Amino acid sequence: MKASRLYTLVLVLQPQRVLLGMKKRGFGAGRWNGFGGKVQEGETIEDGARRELQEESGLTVDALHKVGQIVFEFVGEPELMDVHVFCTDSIQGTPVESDEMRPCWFQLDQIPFKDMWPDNSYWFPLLLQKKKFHGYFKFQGQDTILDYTLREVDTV
Ligand SMILES: Nc1[nH]c(=O)nc2c1ncn2[C@H]1C[C@H](O)[C@@H](COP(=O)(O)OP(=O)(O)OP(=O)(O)O)O1
Ligand code: NA
Ligand code: NA
Repeated sequence: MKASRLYTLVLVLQPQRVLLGMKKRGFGAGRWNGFGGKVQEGETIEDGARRELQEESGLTVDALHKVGQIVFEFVGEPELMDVHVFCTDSIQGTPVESDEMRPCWFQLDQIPFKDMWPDNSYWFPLLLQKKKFHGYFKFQGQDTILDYTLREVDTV
């Protein structure tokens, strides 16, 4: 197969709203996304998710809940992105804007799907229903899905 690199993604989901971060600079600026990044050597995936949430947004949490796993493949990139998806509802601190990311709350009837990664339209709804999932999405560039699979699972 291909090799994969481990990433995290954290959705701060409360009963009526979700916190997302807008990419401010670089390629892909303007898109809203959960918080996360590459897992580092030595840490568990969950601890890496907590670390990235704090580094990116300022927020801390005692614990996260794992809700999904999604593999992303990009045309022209040999390495797969293996993204472990977590959900907070409980959080310490206020979110902080950085030079790279602007955080913003959205009501759950105003989820900004058109300005999110296209895959989020498929798996976000499961997350809102408190379901767990496994997914795979192959992209041409940033906007076009060529193939995907999505399945609800009982155990992630
Ligand atoms: N199709 C997609 N759908 C989605 O919802 N999140 C995606 C995505 N593609 C990438 N991401 C998320 C996964 C992860 O949280 C982040 C990508 O990680 P980054 O490259 O930002 O990692 P790092 O911040 O560790 O990188 P460095 O700045 O080089 O350290 O974007
Ligand atoms: Na990141
Ligand atoms: Na990182």
